[PDB]
Amino acid sequence: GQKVHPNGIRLGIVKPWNSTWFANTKEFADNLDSDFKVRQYLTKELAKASVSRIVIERPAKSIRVTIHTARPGIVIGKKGEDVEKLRKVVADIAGVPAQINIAEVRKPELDAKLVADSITSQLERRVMFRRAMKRAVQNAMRLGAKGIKVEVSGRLGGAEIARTEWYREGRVPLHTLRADIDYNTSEAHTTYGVIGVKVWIFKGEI
RNA sequence: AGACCAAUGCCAUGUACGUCGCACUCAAUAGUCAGUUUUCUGCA
Repeated sequence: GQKVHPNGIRLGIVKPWNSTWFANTKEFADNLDSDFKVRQYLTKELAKASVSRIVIERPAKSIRVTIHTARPGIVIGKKGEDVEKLRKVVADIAGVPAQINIAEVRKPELDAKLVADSITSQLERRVMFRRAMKRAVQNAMRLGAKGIKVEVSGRLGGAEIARTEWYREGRVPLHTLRADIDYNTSEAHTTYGVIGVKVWIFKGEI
């Protein structure tokens, strides 16, 4: 087990943080756990909506949750009853007056959360993994994407030993720190157990 | 160059490699008949 998380080593360099509140030591743990609850809830209740990121920020006793998603229409719905329902329950969880926004992730096959969730969904619909991976690399390289690597792992095809079998195309410069590597990871709970899907997407060199 | 260095339970090893798709709507040509009599009308 030996590679650094390629989001974490780029946190001040190119990648931003998904939480951008300041807090002293008295409320740092409380704000942090409140963020675990709103991302847990808001991740479970938008499983069909293809959600990429949820960014929390707290401007002066009020949360401001931004849902980067690929299907904004299914998040908002017929006149946005679903949004006001979500800020009602996020205001229930965080205990502050909640705002909520939706940022449309166009080009959803270049986002690693959406790619890993895609391949994970296909693996738990019992399709063969080489199609899922290989289709994901092809259609991601089709639109921009100066590199992509996907990597499934663990008891693939229902075996009794676990393999990995990664694929990559293009250039994925993972030790370069100015590389805009969009990396994310999902787990596929199949009837044989968990299958881990990692995906790195190299977008640009700065 | 050219001292000395002995041995290393029992098994089965594997899953596993067989491939795809697209579409679409605009125009001619119902019905309308007739219209007193003439005439100067700048000039070189």
